[PDB]
Amino acid sequence: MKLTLWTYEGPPHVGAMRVATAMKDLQLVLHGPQGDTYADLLFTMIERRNARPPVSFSTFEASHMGTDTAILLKDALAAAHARYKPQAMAVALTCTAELLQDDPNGISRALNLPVPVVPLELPSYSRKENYGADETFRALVRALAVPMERTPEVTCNLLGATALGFRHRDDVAEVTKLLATMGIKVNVCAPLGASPDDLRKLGQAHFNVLMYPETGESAARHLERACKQPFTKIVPIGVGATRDFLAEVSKITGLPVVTDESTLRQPWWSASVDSTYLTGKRVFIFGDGTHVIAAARIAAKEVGFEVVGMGCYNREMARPLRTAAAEYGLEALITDDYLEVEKAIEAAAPELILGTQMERNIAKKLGLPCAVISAPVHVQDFPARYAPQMGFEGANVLFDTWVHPLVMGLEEHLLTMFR
Amino acid sequence: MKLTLWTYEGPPHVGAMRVATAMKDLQLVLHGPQGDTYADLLFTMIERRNARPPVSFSTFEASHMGTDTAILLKDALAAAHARYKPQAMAVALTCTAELLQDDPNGISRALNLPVPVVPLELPSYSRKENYGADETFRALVRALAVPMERTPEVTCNLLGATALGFRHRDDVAEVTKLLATMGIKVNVCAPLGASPDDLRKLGQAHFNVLMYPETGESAARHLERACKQPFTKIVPIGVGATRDFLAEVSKITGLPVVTDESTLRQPWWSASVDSTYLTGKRVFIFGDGTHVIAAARIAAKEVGFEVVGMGCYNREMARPLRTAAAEYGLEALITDDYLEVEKAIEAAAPELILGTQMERNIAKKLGLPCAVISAPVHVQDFPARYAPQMGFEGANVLFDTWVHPLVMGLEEHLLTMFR
Amino acid sequence: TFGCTDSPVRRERGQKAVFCGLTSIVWLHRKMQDAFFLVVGSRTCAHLLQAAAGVMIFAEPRFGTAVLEEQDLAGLADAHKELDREVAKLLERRPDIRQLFLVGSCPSEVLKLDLDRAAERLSGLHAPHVRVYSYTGSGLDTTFTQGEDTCLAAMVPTLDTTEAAELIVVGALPDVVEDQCLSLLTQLGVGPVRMLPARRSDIEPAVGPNTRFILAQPFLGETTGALERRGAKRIAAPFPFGEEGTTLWLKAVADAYGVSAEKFEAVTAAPRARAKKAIAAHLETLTGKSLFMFPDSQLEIPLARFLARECGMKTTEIATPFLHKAIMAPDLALLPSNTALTEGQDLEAQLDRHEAINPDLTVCGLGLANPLEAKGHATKWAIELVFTPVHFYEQAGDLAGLFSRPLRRRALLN
Amino acid sequence: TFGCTDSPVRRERGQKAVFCGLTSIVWLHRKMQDAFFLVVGSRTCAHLLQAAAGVMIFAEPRFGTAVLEEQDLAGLADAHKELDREVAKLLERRPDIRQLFLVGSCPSEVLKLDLDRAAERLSGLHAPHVRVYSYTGSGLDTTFTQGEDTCLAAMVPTLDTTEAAELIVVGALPDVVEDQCLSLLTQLGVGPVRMLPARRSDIEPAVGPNTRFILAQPFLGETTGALERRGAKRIAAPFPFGEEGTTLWLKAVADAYGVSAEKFEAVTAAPRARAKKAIAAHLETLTGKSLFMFPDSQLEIPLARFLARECGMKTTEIATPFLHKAIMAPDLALLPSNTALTEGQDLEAQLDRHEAINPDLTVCGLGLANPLEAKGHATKWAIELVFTPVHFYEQAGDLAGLFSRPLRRRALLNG
Ligand code: PMR
Ligand code: PMR
Ligand code: SF4
Ligand code: SF4
Repeated sequence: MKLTLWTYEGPPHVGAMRVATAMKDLQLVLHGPQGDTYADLLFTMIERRNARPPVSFSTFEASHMGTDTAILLKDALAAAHARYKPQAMAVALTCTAELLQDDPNGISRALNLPVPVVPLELPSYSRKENYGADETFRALVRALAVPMERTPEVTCNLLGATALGFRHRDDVAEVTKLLATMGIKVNVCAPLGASPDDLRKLGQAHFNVLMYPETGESAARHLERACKQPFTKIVPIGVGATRDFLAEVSKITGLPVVTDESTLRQPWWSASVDSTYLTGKRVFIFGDGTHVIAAARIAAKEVGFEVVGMGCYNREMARPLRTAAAEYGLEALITDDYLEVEKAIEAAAPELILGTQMERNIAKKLGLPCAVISAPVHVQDFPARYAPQMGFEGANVLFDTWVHPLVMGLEEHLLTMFR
Repeated sequence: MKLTLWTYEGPPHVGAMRVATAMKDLQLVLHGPQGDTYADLLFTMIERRNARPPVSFSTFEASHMGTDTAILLKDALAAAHARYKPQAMAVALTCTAELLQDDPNGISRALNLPVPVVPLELPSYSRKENYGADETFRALVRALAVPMERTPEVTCNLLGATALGFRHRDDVAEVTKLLATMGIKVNVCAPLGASPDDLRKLGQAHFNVLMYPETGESAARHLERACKQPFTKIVPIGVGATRDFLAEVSKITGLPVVTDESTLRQPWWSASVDSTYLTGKRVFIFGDGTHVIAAARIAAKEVGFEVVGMGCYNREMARPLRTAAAEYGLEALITDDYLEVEKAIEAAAPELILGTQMERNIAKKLGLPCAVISAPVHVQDFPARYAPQMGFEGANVLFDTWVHPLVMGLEEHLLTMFR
Repeated sequence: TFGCTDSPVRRERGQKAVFCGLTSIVWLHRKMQDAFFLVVGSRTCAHLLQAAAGVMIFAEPRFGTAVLEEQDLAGLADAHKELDREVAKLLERRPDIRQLFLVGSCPSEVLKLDLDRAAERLSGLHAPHVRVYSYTGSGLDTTFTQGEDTCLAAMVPTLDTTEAAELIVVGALPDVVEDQCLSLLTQLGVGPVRMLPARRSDIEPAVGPNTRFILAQPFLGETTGALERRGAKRIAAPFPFGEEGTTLWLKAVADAYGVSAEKFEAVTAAPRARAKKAIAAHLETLTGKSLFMFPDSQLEIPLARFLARECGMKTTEIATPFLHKAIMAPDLALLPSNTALTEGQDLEAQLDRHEAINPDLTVCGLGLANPLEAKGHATKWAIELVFTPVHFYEQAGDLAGLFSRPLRRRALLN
Repeated sequence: TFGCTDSPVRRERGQKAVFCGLTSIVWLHRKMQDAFFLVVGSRTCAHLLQAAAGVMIFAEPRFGTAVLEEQDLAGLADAHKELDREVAKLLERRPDIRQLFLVGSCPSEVLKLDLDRAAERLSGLHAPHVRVYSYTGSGLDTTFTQGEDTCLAAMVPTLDTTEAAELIVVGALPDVVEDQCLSLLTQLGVGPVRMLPARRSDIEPAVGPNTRFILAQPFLGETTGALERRGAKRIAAPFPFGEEGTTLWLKAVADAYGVSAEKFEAVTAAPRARAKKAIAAHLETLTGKSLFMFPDSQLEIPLARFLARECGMKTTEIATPFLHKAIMAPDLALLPSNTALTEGQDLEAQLDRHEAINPDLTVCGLGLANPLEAKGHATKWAIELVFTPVHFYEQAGDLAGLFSRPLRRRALLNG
């Protein structure tokens, strides 16, 4: 037993939902009680979608336990296919359902549906939202992708982009722009946007862009085993990483690196005299693996901050983050306890915090200026305006975002001071 | 005499500077004291450019007055021209030179340069920055533009875009973008980005897009007189505006309206149930004519706010502003005294303020939510990221910006509300 | 024209978009001040509370989840011993707390964790300072507000004894609304009167064979049982929503206590006159409008009655997650006879009936609300009706306003 | 080899990128707490001040511009009547203010409103409670920090008469630095001492034939004049920037009042060696690097002296808007005798000289700063040097820090 207020990640199934909701013509049926449908509101409220998630629950309650749970799954499985005639379906267990006898497989086989039904193991008492997703996507890929003859045009797959993902929408748009600028085209973007049929096609793309390890790493690996498809090992966040990314994509494809930098304003912005007062600023960075590693490079190498703490809440990203932190002479802080984050910030008293929704609330409490770099996040961080993290327009957004909550050259040197 | 602390607008000659800095291969020479060069910093520091603005001062002072004031003007022009070898030039008066006998027109003409030297009439004691800009542009255009054969292909100009214009950069980008989708290529964009040889070829456009009345009105009007080019009377800030504008353009030209609405998100963001609590919110709108008029339509008819005050600081937009205010049952507040803006707000007791850097501060003093919609503006509102106010992306950015400073649903009903 | 007492009510199970009782914590912890709600559940339950609370989560609130681990899942004699360790640790670091609620979730219930007995041993272990109770808020048992029901019903058996002839107003209500009620009841000359739950553990109401009590919220079935079992008697009354609800509500207390004719009119007229006029402002966009409500809180029937009789709406289908026959009688009889009633829900079917009707305004859940907006139906998300003050006279203008706002907005974006 | 006392200084004029005296108001008014600065000028003047003050503007600052309308340029238009109706309207709502400065501008100088005589009239009408002065901060007369000079000088004749032998430390110095100075001189046994300007109107220092004053800021030409005019005698010092500079500065005063050498060493050694240690922090990044400064404030020569002798930089061209021979004498005699000295500036030509030198570090104004960065030259914007604590021992570390920063940022940005 573990006392909990805040939770950086949800249960694994919520992660399954992210993959399911990201997709079209896919039905996910979840075995669980009345009420676990609260997770629907994450999608219609925060990400703010125009339709019901393609997620349905068996909905067992007190007056229908025992051998009715068994029947109830069957019925939700049927009704979902009957009503939404979907290209494929996924079935999985809620944390409650994991304490029941009912076999996800054995039932879905005994229905013998005219479409694939992919069973998904989701250890609810050991794993979390990200694994939920990473695996749900894996199962789907392993179930639907086959070896194929290559495209005559040089093309690739975008892997890891999900529903309810931090800046996934615009990242996917900006990375596309980067590749088009190099004469490379997106074969299929998955999960986000893709259908079970889109997934059957994956094998024809020449390589893969692993956009987000925490939610795609497994499927990237599988597509390397299965269809000789190498994947990108550098996430294009920050000017430097984008250069490293395109250089990597070059070696994978033998293609010249052609870039459009006519709108890349970050280098000059930070280079300019207005920014000299940024050199030295002690920054504490926390979030998931990916966004934290990336931020720490932009902070030190691109803006001139000094990084005085790095952490992430996802254990599956622990060694990458500990490797990276070493480069800046810090102990990485692998935790999912906001009080340990709170304690560590306090300790190494930063002048800026880059974090998640929580971190910005710890920052309020402390009166420290702070900007958000990573999931989990509130509804204002699913903006209507274009706002990637990735690539060149991301690097601009990143600059504006981080510099914002500070106090500029003069006043330092203020409205209080002058007050 | 008028006790002045805050001034919404610089002197006219700074407007001239805005028009000269906007352009390339044009030199502006101001007849002025040693010390008025402080206005350079506006460009190098707010706009943060990589070059000294194409403006230079005669730089008279204590030890060199009388018959020498005229001499200094001459060399200022001589050096300017000899050095940068501009295509064309301007000569003008600072407020302090406006009290001298010296003749910009006669001195320019006795000097007799291999290029045109356009004098500018800028009354410093009646008119302000905006006039300065508008007139300097008019003067230049009147002296360079000559009627021509039309483009074989359907083209137009973009008039009014200057240096140090609030979001001029990304507006130009965004309007070009939507005119492109309609099959209209942009001929000359001016002043922004354009040399005087570009001005020389305005005449070959089919029509003009009058982007900012404050800084284009007069040159649009001359090009209607001289080149028979109609100019647009609708400024595409917001969805309704953009739609009307596009249909205005359609009428002017015969081409069908073709919109790419694929990233247009604001209508739905605004539609969603997260936005319902925005209904009836009392908003006070202030800034320059164009943005105030534009903002109030977005506020009333697109967001569902209730406009409770409207005004501007530029007498030159008083007629358009009054027309609009009455459409909301309001009387326009025309003033340039920040103190009289503050009384209006205090009296109108609004829930949100849409204004200027001055209003950002009144708002904070008063403990009121606030967003900036119009020049004058700090450095933060010259951002790295794509930040238009015009067109479809503008409408996204605007939406994002405006709802930012407000409490959300949950809190409103329910931090020290709990503390 | 008016009367639904003999209406057949469609009882209907199936797929269900509803909240578990757990959610009740999100507002209960606000009213109950020296209380603490520890859910024994999975990460899922922690997640719900965390999302539901919203920004409240950052306000160091008086609730948490003791989330289960692999080790806890199997073997029930160690599950109990480990829990007590969690509690002792928690209790020793928050001495400001006098009331601890072990709230039961699905996973706690499937693991057959006897939390009623865990509460039991913990009270004895932590007296006199801290009394610990137990109640279910799980998906398998509760829908949204029923969490408050089971909570309070848990406190009842252990309340103090008294021969006093006290009045108890049952249901947690915002502190603004609460005082209005108290003042109007003192004004009518009825006392002493206590709320349940009281704001603090030391000032809780007492029960006896002479206590009358009255519900302020319709979803209070199990709590009534609990009270009647200790020998208190309910005053039946329609629910204090709108000029009419509140009057009829207060009228029942008057008549049960023997307040005179003139004495009622005198105290009631002015506050009424006022409310009727605040409601007028809205009649404008509301009258004639068709209404439909998805099942959520059990507030649907009284609110529907109110919307039809005071804001002149026409009702279509009013759905409730659970319809307690006797508690709802006063309201049911005032509902427009045309109304169609449903208990429970089948989501796919109810959505089909919804479309077929095509109603002007739909009350419904947040996971349901946006998808409906996109399909061109104006909607009023139900969950507000619990956090906003709504009961009694002053708020009756605001109550109507809650339903006029979304309609005035759709008109306004056209 | 040290000693630039012989070096020929380049006298130069033409296009000039500098601020007018008016901008002194932005820092000056913070220090004089019950003074008000009414600049009688144009909208330009108000615009400058708005831009200069930046965010200070939003904090009801104790300055304003009385701005010339059209009707004011007329040949019947009343100077005395118009201005006075404006100052009485001001003092009505600001009863707190006890000193009023009528700052002269270019516009008010070309029309030549007798602001000096306006100060008299108004002093008459408004005594005892409030007293008013007149000085010029016009572009025709002043460059940037010369506005502190004209201001302080305008007060000197007004100052109370005394026969005491008190020390006047002259310079608007940030309050923290001022306390430090005040303490070190108390510790040294010299005193009592007082600052011009004082924090408030009624604690200004008195002046007489026995008053000795020492300059804390290098741009106090007129104030030296008016003070010497009252019979006070100056103390010759290099300026108290750096451990060395501050020691010399203190030593000048110590000698003047005859402080036993041991007592000097006791007071000095302790925070002397401390400051010196806090400079070695910035040494590696600074030593050997070539320095160029553009004219801004007259603080160039002594900072250039501090950067060479303590931070190990090499001078190239050090340019100043005004070179006061007798006041800079102590510092010039400590400058690397290789240095090119410029008084004034002709912008285009000095930029041509800059490119050709291609120095490591460049001290310049903000209208010049960014254009130079894109040319590839590392730059340090001067304006900081008046707004930061920079004098005396304690801030000596911080002073070197100001110049090492842009060099460290450059390195750590393009490794
Ligand atoms: C004369 C016009 C002008 C403008 C447009 C700015 C902008 C500006 N001034 Mg400023 N500054 C101007 C002048 C002055 N500044 C002055 C002061 C000053 C300081 C101390 C500082 C500053 C700064 C700025 C800045 C940077 C943005 C900011 O600090 O808000 C702008 C745009 C800021 C900085 O980072 O400099 C690099 C800073 O620390 N200014 C002073 C001294 C009286 C003057 C005359
Ligand atoms: C557990 C799912 C969930 C999610 C994702 C949201 C999001 C959200 N809920 Mg919330 N909300 C959830 C549940 C709940 N909300 C609750 C409360 C609530 C209110 C009163 C309000 C609200 C709102 C929101 C919002 C809008 C952000 C905001 O709070 O301003 C999100 C994203 C907000 C709104 O705009 O409703 C339309 C609002 O006024 N929530 C409650 C009461 C116990 C629950 C269980
Ligand atoms: S109590 Fe049941 S319905 Fe509620 S969060 Fe826990 S598992 Fe889900
Ligand atoms: S230099 Fe002269 S004209 Fe320019 S702002 Fe200063 S005082 Fe006014």
